[PDB]
Amino acid sequence: EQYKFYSV
Amino acid sequence: GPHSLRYFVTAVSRPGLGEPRYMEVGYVDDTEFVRFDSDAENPRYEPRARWMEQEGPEYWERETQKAKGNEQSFRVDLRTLLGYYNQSKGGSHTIQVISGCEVGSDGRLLRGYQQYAYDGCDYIALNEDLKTWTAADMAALITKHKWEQAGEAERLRAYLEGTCVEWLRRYLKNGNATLLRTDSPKAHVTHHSRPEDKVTLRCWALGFYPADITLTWQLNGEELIQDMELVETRPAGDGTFQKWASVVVPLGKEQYYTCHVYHQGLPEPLTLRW
Amino acid sequence: IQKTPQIQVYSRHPPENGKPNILNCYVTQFHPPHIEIQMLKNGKKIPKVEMSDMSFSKDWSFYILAHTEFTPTETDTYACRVKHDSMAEPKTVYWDRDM
Ligand SMILES: *[C@@H]1O[C@H](CO[C@@H]2O[C@@H](C)[C@@H](O)[C@@H](O)[C@@H]2O)[C@@H](O[C@@H]2O[C@H](CO)[C@@H](O)[C@H](O)[C@H]2NC(C)=O)[C@H](O)[C@H]1NC(C)=O
Ligand SMILES: *[C@@H]1O[C@H](CO)[C@@H](O)[C@H](O)[C@H]1NC(C)=O
Repeated sequence: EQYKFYSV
Repeated sequence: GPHSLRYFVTAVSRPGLGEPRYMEVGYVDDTEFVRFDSDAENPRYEPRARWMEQEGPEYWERETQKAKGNEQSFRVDLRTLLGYYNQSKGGSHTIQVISGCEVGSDGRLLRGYQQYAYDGCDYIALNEDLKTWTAADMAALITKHKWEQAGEAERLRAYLEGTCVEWLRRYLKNGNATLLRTDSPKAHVTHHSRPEDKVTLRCWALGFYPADITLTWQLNGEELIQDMELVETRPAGDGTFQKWASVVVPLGKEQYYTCHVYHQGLPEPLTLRW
Repeated sequence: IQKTPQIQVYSRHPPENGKPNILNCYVTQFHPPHIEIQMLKNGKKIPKVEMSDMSFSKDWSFYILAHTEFTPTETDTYACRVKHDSMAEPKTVYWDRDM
């Protein structure tokens, strides 16, 4: 499963 | 041996042509197994290896929702970076992320990682300790500070040590017949004339898995690694790999050169001549 | 950071006329990501073509595979044509059966 990315 | 779960993420803006193209490709070792491409009709997370048929519909629904959320985040990232770097709104830019984990034969974590690139250069990366980030420039330092104040490394650490490891274990269990197999390389040597009384001997290795392999040319029992040309190990379209390595030798001395092939599927390395 | 693609063309198995095989066009070490790749049979675009194995190296350059099933005939010529910002004109690399 993939990671939940937030933001830079 | 050890195994790995890796995701390659890319967001590429296209000023004047709509929203950025967003793509996610997942791998277990050298086998592509999942993919999301915002450019398709009704983009959804899709299986890329047969054993992924073992996941239920909920897997695909949840991963699709995550990918869409991820797509929005990177779209926002692209905009944000334009500001950090003081760039125009009309150029195309790229954000890339490599994320994943590796476990030993016993399924325990060996290491986790996540590295970002902006326009093909290092931007920010998680340190091996899984507790701090390293910024490549002053823009990335803005991100580092935001992430530190938001407890982002702690969140990521939980994913790498938990979710990543557990799912990798599950994928290796479900796809054991594919992921834990060994396909032995089959070799052959080609010969091509050249000007100045020389010939090119090319050693080929085909149909092998995993991708890791070693090809060397020897003369006098000593490897020639230096004056030999080669291509990087490459996928062959069916889950296997191939590679070639060549050396230029004097016409009439070909029999003095031998190609050696070392691979997990070769109990004894292959030795070949032309 | 604009890198020109390496274009490699090869079949899964040593070629045998009339025997199903797989033709590959691996495009690597390129940047930016935008690129157009097409496989051709006797100069005409092959419709089947699957794109797979997209990845990037440690220096971030892009890699991707175009592949299709094919049954070569003695007179058929196959090639791969690539269009990338790093080049003026599209580059075509031919399949060399005896390489
Ligand atoms: C791969 O593993 C299977 C065992 O099944 C696996 O575990 C399940 C829970 C699920 O994750 C499946 O998708 C997996 O395939 C092996 O098949 C078993 O082999 C035993 C003997 O060792 C046999 O008695 C059982 O009947 C088999 N089980 C089933 C469900 O058919 C299989 O041999 C392994 N393949 C390779 C190449 O190692
Ligand atoms: C951003 O670039 C513009 C020119 O395009 C320049 O006038 C301005 O000083 C720059 N801003 C900063 C903070 O460097």
